[PDB]
Amino acid sequence: NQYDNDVTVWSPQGRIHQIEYAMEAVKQGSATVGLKSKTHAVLVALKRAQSELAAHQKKILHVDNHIGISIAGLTADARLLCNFMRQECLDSRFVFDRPLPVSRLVSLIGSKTQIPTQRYGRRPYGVGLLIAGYDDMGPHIFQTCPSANYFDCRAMSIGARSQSARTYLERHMSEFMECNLNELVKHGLRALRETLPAEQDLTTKNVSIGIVGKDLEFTIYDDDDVSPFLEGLEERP
Amino acid sequence: GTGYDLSASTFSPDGRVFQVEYAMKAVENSSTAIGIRCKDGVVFGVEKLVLSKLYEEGSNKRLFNVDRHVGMAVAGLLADARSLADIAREEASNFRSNFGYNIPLKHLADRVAMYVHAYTLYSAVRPFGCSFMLGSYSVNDGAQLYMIDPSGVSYGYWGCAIGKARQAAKTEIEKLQMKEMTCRDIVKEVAKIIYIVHDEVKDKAFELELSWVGELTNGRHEIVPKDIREEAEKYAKE
Amino acid sequence: IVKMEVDYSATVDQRLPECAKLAKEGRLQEVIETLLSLEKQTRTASDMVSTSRILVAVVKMCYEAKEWDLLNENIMLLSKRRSQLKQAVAKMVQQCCTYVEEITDLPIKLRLIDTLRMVTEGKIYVEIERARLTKTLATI
Amino acid sequence: GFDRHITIFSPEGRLYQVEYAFKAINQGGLTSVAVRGKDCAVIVTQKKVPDKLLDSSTVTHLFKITENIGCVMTGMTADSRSQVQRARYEAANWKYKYGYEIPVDMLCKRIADISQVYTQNAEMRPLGCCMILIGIDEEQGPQVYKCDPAGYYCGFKATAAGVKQTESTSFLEKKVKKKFDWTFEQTVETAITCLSTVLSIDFKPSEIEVGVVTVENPKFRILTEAEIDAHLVALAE
Amino acid sequence: FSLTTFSPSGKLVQIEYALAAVAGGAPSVGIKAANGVVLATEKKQKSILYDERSVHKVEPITKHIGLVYSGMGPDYRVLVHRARKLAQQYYLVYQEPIPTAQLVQRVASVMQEYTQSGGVRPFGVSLLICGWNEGRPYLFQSDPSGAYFAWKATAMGKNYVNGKTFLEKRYNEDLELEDAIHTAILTLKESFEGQMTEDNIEVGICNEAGFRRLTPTEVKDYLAAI
Amino acid sequence: YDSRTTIFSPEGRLYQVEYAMEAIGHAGTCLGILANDGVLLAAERRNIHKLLDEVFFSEKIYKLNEDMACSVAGITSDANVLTNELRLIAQRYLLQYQEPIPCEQLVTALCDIKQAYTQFGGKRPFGVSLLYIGWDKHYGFQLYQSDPSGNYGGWKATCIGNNSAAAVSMLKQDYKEGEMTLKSALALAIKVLNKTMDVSKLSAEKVEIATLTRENGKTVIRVLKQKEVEQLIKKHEEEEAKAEREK
Repeated sequence: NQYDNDVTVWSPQGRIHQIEYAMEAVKQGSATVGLKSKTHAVLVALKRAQSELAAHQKKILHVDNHIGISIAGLTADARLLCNFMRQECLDSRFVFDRPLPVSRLVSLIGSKTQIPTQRYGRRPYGVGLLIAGYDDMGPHIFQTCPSANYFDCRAMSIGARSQSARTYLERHMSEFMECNLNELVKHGLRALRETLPAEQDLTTKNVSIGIVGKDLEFTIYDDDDVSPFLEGLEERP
Repeated sequence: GTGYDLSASTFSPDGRVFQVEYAMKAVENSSTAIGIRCKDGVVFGVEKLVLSKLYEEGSNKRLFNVDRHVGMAVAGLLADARSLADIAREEASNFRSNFGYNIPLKHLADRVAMYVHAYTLYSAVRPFGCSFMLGSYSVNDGAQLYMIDPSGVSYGYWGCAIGKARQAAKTEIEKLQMKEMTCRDIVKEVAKIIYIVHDEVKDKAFELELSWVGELTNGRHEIVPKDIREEAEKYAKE
Repeated sequence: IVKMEVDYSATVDQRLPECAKLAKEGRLQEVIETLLSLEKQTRTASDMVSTSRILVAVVKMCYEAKEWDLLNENIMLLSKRRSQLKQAVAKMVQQCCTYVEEITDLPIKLRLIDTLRMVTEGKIYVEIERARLTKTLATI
Repeated sequence: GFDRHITIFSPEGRLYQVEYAFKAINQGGLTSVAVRGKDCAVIVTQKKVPDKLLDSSTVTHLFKITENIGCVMTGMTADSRSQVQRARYEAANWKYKYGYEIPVDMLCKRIADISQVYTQNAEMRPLGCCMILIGIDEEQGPQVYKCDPAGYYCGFKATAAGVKQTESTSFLEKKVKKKFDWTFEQTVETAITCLSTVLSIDFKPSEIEVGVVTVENPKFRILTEAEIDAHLVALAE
Repeated sequence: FSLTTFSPSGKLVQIEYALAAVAGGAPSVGIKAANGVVLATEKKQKSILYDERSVHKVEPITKHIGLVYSGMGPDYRVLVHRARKLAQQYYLVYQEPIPTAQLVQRVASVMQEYTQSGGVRPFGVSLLICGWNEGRPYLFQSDPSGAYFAWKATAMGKNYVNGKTFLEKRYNEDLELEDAIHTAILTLKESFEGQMTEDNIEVGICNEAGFRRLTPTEVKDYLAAI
Repeated sequence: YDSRTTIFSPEGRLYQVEYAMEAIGHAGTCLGILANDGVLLAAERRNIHKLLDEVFFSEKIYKLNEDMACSVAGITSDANVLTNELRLIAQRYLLQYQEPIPCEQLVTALCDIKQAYTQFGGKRPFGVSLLYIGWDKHYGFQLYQSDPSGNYGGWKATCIGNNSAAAVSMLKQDYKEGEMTLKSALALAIKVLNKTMDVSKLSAEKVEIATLTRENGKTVIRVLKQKEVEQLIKKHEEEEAKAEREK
């Protein structure tokens, strides 16, 4: 279609096509949800497994004691973004000894990812980021698309078949501020479980939880740590 | 078309740059905006599509604060818009560091327009897909308002609109009698014009981001207090 | 031709008859100049009826005060200032046509040729040509 | 192929890119007239202002490059402003490197050299804006020059640029062939009547902006509404 | 790529298109006489709006090096500026040789930045160089891609073929005095369409005393009695 | 099929380089013949338009060093820069070692630069092939031929011109090593140049020849001027007349 070949070129109908293709990178990825509360931010990621022998890969990456991210999509240029965010947060610690506020970090990520969308020979960072952080204004959940247009969200999910999780979160987002930690984690687990087909179900080995709170630094819970949250699942596949 | 609208460095057979002619289409497709120079200040206003209720209170706001007294209301591709806002902030900071005091709005608009023209001149880089208004007020220079197209140049505007429905907004803007109306009623009227522009006829519910600058704020471009301007939104609804 | 911007119908109504009284015998030219400024304001406001009334009043003042020479350069200035409004000048020639035919006099031949020179600058088929035909017949 | 797509020599032995840029100057819907006189040089261009929401105070196409040189721009406004900024930088740099003020011919030569560099290479593109610059020069009288997107800097006495530039140049050729020098009333009136005959609107004294540089009075006077109105009244008399 | 390029099997297609472009339409004849060299060209300005004392076709690169050119004048300006810088650099390095004709060959050789580093798009101007600081005159031509040719009489215009034919038939010869400028003007006359005048024709002469661009007075004087 | 210079072929050939080297055969004509106590170069002057002055004093033959000289046969634009680089390399070696550069080392450096030009980057191959004649302390008189492919060869009687095949065949037919001397080398060079140039009775102006000889502890590279060249032509003409009439 000629106009869809390169990122720099502009389509006659309006927006360019390469970035629109870039948003399909996050679409073709394992689902992940992230929701806010009054005091906590929780990420529920689907650890997609290659085979039963191999592990379920790694999601919900660690950035700092108060910030944790969940990737979705092209994993190659995603550890790069994780390194960039870690470096910026550590630079903030080194310069003025305070946790880098999540909004400023997300703005930095957007500015950094905007340049490849305009420089020839540089592909956009086709990675969807679900950043969970606890700045001084309570928990925060941010979604970063490869279009470098971030969003703030009470509860957002990205990945394959994530629309069902989005609908469930929207229908249940009213009762999100006033929820206990376990209650919110179970809300997220129900949201993620509704994404996969009925054959699949939540297991301790294929799920990951990232929780950050006022007194709780960011922690990545898995199978043994997930089991207390996985109890009381109310399984309706 | 065909081989001429591929890079900005390729001139058309008639002598046109089709890359910018297509970048303007993104601004034409994105949501609209409005900025009115009141008698003693400039009042902004932008409607923003809440594409999903999953989002929190108004985020990725089309309004930005590029300097202490200067604000930017942008429309189009929002990521490059934020990058250009960062560029404008850096330019204002550099000017304040070098020449002191506060950057005049005309010079800031000229410099950012020259930077945008530099980005649309070459071939490797692509023209910015955003159009924005720069509004500021000072006691010495009164109130100014400059609007920059994705490839054009800053122009002095008593009242301007950009985005999805430019002509529809501009008709009622020219209907409104500026240059003698205080910024309060101008806030009310920009909210009224935005609600006159279609919001839910074919889209979702829209939020009203309105900005302020003027002697009533002694410069210091800030977002209008939304709690007390909800009643202005109510008057606009009526 | 062009859309009206600012009407001065109230201004001309309240002032033109007062100006006529102030210059009943036409000894004052400041009255002529101030209506020239007023019709210039309406001309820049693109109003035709106000300009036409001003021109009709100006020539009517010259008729009653019988300044034949001052009429000649006055109508020359009016028709050559910026060409004004084609409706207004076409009107002004028409009442000039109606007036030159009632007073025999010696220099009406000069009045006839003066208006002929004002209309022969062009705009014959457009904006009244029967006046020029009548003037030429009047000269005959 | 790509002979007509990039700045490369055509098989027929031509350069099509600059040939397209020259027509790009015609694109935009504007015209300008430059007339050199016995002692002064005046430039006038129409001020096409759509709707009054614009600020007629700053919609101008004529600028002061230095204290004695003034330009008028024809073509795309962004490239016009960029070239005006470049010309101002060149004038300032010349005054810094060389004590005396930059001659208008030398400034035109430098701008044309920059434009020739632009039409050289292939990474960049020529700027679609034609600049006519005037200024008083000692031992030379008034001086008028034109720099084009190609790099050919020339033009004198009477020179015009814009959409209907050919008709204006023809009328000015007729006027200059009529052997009579124009004083500082006849030069302005000649320019005004040229631009009026090109575009017959009778030129209400608000839609044109004239720049004047005389010998007894230096500097680029951007004549106000009163001056242009007085000149128009004197001409239409 | 970023140099002189586009050379297929056995051809220099881009260079050939540059040579088609420099065919131009400005004859710019050059004659190497015994006493010196004459470079005469045609300034046929469009209409009378343009000026002839404002822009020049003949440029003195240094004290006794004069330069005339062909199509693509804007390229020629940059080329002559580069030539002036190169000659000045040579004179600064080898201080005070009064280098013109022991430099004319050298400056023609250093016209390798002229084309051997083309700059993506090669230059579209062919230039004739004259110098006489050796006790003997010199006439050299540099084309959009080649190098020095060391001409004795040539033309580089639209009718350069018939101009060169006229030059050889009129016997450019070797005993001709400095006033072979008459023959140069006659050669221009063949490739000229109009009544050539002092401002219409620009000519520079380079003799053993130096180089000088003839003012319109002498150009008209020579054009008289032709 | 051709593309950016640094490519291959489906078979595995450098068809751009091969095309350039074949194009070298087109246009230009130089030949070098090596003999004892003297090695010479013969060049064909392509354009003999009467409107030149011949002040450069050499077009094909270039003096590149005190002990060597070359002759290009490609496009002049690359030929000039290649000769400049070759002189620079020779003089750099002279500065570094305080000794004239051996001919083989100089030719290897030049062919290395040409191989680099055809190896990496989006740069055109140097479309020029040149001969070299020279003398050194180790191998004495030497002759080398380098092609744009960067693969030089140590020759003793070769041609690089348009009718290079015909010229080398004529050389092979009438070449005798050992017995060859400077005068016999001159005779053979003039004869083969007359063979490869269709117009018989070649003028001294259309042929430029240079001979390198070893004087007393010093290398002299003399280009044969017009009078000596035409005297050689006259001697060759006498030989041809005697040979033809004696049958």
